[PDB]
Amino acid sequence: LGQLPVVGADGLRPMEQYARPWSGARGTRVAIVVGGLGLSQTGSQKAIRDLPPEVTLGFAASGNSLQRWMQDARREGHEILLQIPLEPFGYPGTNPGPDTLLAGDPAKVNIDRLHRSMAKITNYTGVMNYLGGRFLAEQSALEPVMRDIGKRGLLFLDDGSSAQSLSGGIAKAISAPQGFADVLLDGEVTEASILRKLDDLERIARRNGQAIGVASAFDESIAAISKWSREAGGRGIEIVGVSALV
Repeated sequence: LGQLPVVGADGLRPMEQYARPWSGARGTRVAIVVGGLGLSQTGSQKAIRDLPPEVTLGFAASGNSLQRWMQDARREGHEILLQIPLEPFGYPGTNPGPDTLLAGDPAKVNIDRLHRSMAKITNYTGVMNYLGGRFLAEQSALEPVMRDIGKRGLLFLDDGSSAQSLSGGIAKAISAPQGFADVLLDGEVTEASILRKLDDLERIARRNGQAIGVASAFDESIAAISKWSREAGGRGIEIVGVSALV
């Protein structure tokens, strides 16, 4: 903790070392990421209290008590991702914070910002974008970032909120482990909507063999996701960590 993730001398990657184990058996698999941990203290407490350990947790780099929520999550057995603030379209009106990676800045300034976020927690398998509408569409901005992440043995989860995102193509070009979320579960934060989106997730997972859903740690999201993930096994669905799928 306080250090940057690296591939070990033996070649072991963070994405292997901190992966949540799963059955290994054939069948439909689903990963669900609930992000935003560290932003609300009561919201983070509820997330840890209520979600089963199979739910992957995204930690906000700008969050507070990150070490506390890190230790609680890993104690319960959750796989963890680090959320990296990236430049949205509404910048600087919409500002995620001082460590936000910016499309126009040179590679070394963004890599320093990335490294500052990376050092705030440990034992995560990969990174995911927070926002990044502007950033993800810019090859010259995204490529050095994805190369740094890729070389440290981390996976990159793109939340899919930008259709113009270049992370899939860049990752193929550099051989980095990457995945797109299939479903945003809580674009509308109501019980009825989240249940419909969880049905979408199941449908896509059953057809493709696997799928990834993403949500934030809103009270309605936590309650709906906790209940659904606990009941998923009865319908031949194993909930696995993101690393198992990417």
